[PDB]
Amino acid sequence: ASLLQSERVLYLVQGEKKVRAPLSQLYFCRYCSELRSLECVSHEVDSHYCPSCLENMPSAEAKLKKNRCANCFDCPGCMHTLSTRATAYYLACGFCRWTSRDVGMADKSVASGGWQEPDHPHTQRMNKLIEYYQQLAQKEKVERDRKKLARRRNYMPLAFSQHTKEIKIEPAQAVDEVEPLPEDYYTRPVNLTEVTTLQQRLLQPDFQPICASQLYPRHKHLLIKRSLRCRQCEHNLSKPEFNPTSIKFKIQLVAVNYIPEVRIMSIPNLRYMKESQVLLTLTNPVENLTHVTLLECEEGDPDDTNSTAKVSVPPTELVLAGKDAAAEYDELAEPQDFPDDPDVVAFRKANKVGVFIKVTPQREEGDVTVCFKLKHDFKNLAAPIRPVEEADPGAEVSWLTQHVELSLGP
Amino acid sequence: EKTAVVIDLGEAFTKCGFAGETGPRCIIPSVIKKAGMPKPIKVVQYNINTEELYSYLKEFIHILYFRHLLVNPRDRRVVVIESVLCPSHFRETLTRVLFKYFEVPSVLLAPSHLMALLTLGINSAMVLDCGYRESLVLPIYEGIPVLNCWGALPLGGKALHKELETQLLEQCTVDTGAAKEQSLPSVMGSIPEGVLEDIKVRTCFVSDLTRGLKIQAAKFNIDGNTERPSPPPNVDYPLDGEKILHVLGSIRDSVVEILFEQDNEEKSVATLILDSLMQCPIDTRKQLAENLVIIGGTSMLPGFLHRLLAEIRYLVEKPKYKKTLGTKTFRIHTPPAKANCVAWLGGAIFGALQDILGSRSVSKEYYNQTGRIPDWCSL
Amino acid sequence: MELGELLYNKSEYIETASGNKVSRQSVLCGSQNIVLNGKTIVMNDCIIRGDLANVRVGRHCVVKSRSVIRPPFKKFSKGVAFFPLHIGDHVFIEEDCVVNAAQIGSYVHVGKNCVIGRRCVLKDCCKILDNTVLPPETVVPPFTVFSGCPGLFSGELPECTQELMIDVTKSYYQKFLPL
Amino acid sequence: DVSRFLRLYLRKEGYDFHSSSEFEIVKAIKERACYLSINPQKDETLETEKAQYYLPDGSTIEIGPSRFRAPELLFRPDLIGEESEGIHEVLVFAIQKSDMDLRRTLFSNIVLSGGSTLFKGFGDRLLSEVKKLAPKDVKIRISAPQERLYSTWIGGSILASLDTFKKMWVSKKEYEEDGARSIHRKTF
Ligand SMILES: Nc1ncnc2c1ncn2[C@@H]1O[C@H](COP(=O)(O)OP(=O)(O)O)[C@@H](O)[C@H]1O
Ligand SMILES: Nc1ncnc2c1ncn2[C@@H]1O[C@H](COP(=O)(O)OP(=O)(O)O)[C@@H](O)[C@H]1O
Ligand SMILES: [Zn+2]
Ligand SMILES: [Zn+2]
Ligand SMILES: [Zn+2]
Repeated sequence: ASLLQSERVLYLVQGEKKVRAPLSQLYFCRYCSELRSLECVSHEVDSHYCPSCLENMPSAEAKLKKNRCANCFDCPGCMHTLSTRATAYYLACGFCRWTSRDVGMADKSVASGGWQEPDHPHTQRMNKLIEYYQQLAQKEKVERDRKKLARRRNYMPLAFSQHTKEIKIEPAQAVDEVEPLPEDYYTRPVNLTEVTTLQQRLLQPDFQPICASQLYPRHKHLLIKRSLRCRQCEHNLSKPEFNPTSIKFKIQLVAVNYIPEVRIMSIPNLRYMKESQVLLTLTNPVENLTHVTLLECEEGDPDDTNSTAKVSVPPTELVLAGKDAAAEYDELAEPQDFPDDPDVVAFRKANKVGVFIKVTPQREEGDVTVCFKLKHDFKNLAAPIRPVEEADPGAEVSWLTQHVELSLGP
Repeated sequence: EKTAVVIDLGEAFTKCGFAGETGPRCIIPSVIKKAGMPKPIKVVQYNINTEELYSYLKEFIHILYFRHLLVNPRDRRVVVIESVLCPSHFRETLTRVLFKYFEVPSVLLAPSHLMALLTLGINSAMVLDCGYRESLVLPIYEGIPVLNCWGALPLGGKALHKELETQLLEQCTVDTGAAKEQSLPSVMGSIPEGVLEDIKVRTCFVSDLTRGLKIQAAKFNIDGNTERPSPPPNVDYPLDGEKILHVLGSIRDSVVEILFEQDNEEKSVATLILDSLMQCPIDTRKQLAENLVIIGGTSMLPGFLHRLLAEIRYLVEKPKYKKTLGTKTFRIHTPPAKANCVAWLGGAIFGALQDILGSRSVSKEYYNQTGRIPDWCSL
Repeated sequence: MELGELLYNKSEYIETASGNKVSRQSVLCGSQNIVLNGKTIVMNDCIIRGDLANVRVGRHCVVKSRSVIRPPFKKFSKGVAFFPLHIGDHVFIEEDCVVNAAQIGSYVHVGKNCVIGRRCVLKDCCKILDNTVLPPETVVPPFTVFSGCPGLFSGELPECTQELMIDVTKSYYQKFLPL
Repeated sequence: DVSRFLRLYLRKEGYDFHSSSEFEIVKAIKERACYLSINPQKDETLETEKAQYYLPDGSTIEIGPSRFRAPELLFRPDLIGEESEGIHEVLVFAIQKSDMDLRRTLFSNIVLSGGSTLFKGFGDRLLSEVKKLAPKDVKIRISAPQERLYSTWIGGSILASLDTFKKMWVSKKEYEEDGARSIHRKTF
């Protein structure tokens, strides 16, 4: 993904918004015939979990607990998951040696149950204001409803019947003179250790304190398990109910697991001329493909193009064997030996075929970029078939063109 | 119905959380770390192409709705707090991102000043908003914002950060750790905005009116021989590990004065209240004066509220404002949440009102049909 | 380089046995307790100490040069002892990297010159970036990237790690041959 | 006030003119590019060209919809929130306040003066806005001179030249003897 530079050769997406992304990041949509990007697809929320103590919490409990773990804590000074140490328990960090004793929080007899965050200072005033505005909003709703049904009736405010407990909040008292800056600030050395930085100030927003002794450790933030759903298609992919300590997908779907992935095996000279060898591995068990197209003339956004890649080669039938094969186990005649193609095809191993592209570098100053279209026989299986019961000839016949953009090192 | 989310996109920091809460859940720098870019690009930028702005806001809102808040965007409503006279194309884009990409049920474009008034409970009050870009004031009288008597000056965070950078480069004394124990000037051509902001918050403070008025005349040096008050002690600040910048005591209490300096025009952060209040209707004068509100993170700076209220009462006695605003009692309101998170708290208090929210707010079905967001400009 | 893995020619001196290749330059003081079941690679000047260990490594494990894998000591009131670490399947430890980690999960790409702290657990399908410090007793979830001197959540990985990482470690092993 | 309200709309387009010097170039922007639409609602729905204006420094600014919806506040000052009649209203009200016999002749003789009538399509809008308020089938002639800005002075220049002016003005010795009223009583 990162070790090999997947962020070089990119695949194009069809729709409203055109995007150039690596095949590793993209997803293939099986309901229809069009691969779509992580940007294009809509995101959902499945499950919440703590990154320290991996515990799958339900959606209801998260809303009550404000998307936080009760047991785990993150240090305020540096941003790292704290650890309980005994002597009878105090909270301490590994990276920085900030303790819970420093700020002056008393040690608890019970390990987890004892620790808590103080109640918000303006929580009582809050509820009183909500209830005042709630009652006041309810009056406007009744007024707006009464006005709307009178318009809908269209009786011109005809008086058939006779027309027409209060909550009163006291408004906050305005101070005559606000407290001045203490005379300590004048003629006193300022230790930058004692006062807190903006980053660690703002992590505790309810009462962001200037001094470090006031700054208490906040609960550790819960992380999210994303599930993707498309515009045209319904489902796409999702994750299990035990995503904590699991790398399994409930429905595995990705562009590399359907569309044939292209990789630049060899990179030649960048001095005005060369011959680059690229591989075209298949992922499907049995299929056919072809890199025939030259991306037309000024069509399909070929603005990035800074070279003329010929790739004048007819289709080559490659197949993947999901099994541990030996070094040159058997030599097939019709697949390998019959299309010898010594100039075009470099090598043909198991689920692998090297192809020579004749690029024209140094058309611009530098940063050589090549546009070429790749075709493949997509066994869609859109119609109802149990273990390939249906023939799926019309599906296999369908030729899907992916506009690839390979970027040479330069 | 579900508890509607509140977002407040600012140049420096964005406030995020859920309605009917004591304060915002997440507050973070309004930036995004794009691959290739060493410094992260700012998400809100006025006067750029729509497509480039659309991509930045799409990237940012995604981070807010998944990494910071954990909730589906399509399920529950939005309460977008944005200041009055926010650029047209920016607000149009922000809504278009929420309605098209995320497919939110309904957005409510509340003005920050009217939201700040709800938190106190008082129906009428003057509201000063000392933000990053511009320090804006807007009188709110019994629910109606008075756009006629608006006021704004560029004396916020950005103007203060720039002033600090200028002063530090003049009196530049850093200990690199390479025979740089001796005072070394301007080793680095520019100082990054992240450092300048941290220096401002920790080192620099707002002086008293009496001491400040002397500092103004001192640096001017208006036919006087060393008429400055005794500064605080010099604070040593680390830059990128090894390099230790010695911050001069004069810089700490002089950097702030650019806000409260008259500069001939008679245009300070203090004057902007009195300039607006004098332009207000004659009946509204005494009610607005008595109910002052000071929101924005720039006013959090230690001893700002005392200097402002003092500087007001001094500028009152000045002959221009002496006639109209002579015998007026200026009293400041202390909001429940902190000065930074007053704007957000209003939107949450408003978001808790499910019945009024749905009616006032613009539904997606209306936007998809029309493609016209309602504004204070003509329809 | 552009998806394709590049050639690396090894010298004559290297201990090739049952698929497992271990550079003779690289000392592994404590050969008894350390175990390499699969076709593992250990590059030159690397350390795998047997300080009361049980260092089990993967099928296609890779450890680049100047890199150390030492077990951590558990500060227990009952008895202070070195906790035996278990490197997962298809694990890629990058060059000049320090590892004091207990239980490193399968299909992981540990970055270059990155110090992992004492008693540090890593779950499967994660990636630590280069010049990063994971503090003692930290956990990293699957499909995650931890970075910075603090060592905290930077973002998420590509969905296809389980399938992709197999190609990387196996290709490197296959491409890494004698001169 | 139109210059002040244009500055507000220019900040709503995203261009600040905070300084007192920068207020002068807002007055220049107004004087250069600001056209009064006959129907304001139709021009708002229509997508603007966004005509570029060049500043003294050299920088370009796209004004867009602020161009036409700024001077509209003359004809409809309730939009911003200023309690006034309006330029179309004050003209009609002034005629309607006068005696019934003169109304027809006063509608038949209207003269535009000053600089805040030179707005492009001012006469076109005013004629339309006056007609609907004024009585039906009444002849409304809004006779603008070519020198509207300098009309007030030219009048004084003609008045001053006449021998009657010699009687009208107040002498320095008259002001010393008569008192303060001298200037007020001789005014008319
Ligand atoms: N707690 C604080 N203490 C001191 N200064 C602060 C604090 N929070 C923010 N600031 C400063 O004041 C500014 C407040 O800007 P803010 O109101 O968050 O942005 P915006 O005006 O774009 O909504 C910040 O840029 C920062 O420089
Ligand atoms: N060509 C013009 N187009 C639009 N507005 C103009 C034009 N010329 C002047 N103005 C406006 O009219 C003002 C001039 O008013 P003026 O006629 O001098 O008033 P007075 O009659 O009191 O002397 C300018 O400040 C400007 O706002
Ligand atoms: Zn689809
Ligand atoms: Zn936890
Ligand atoms: Zn810490």
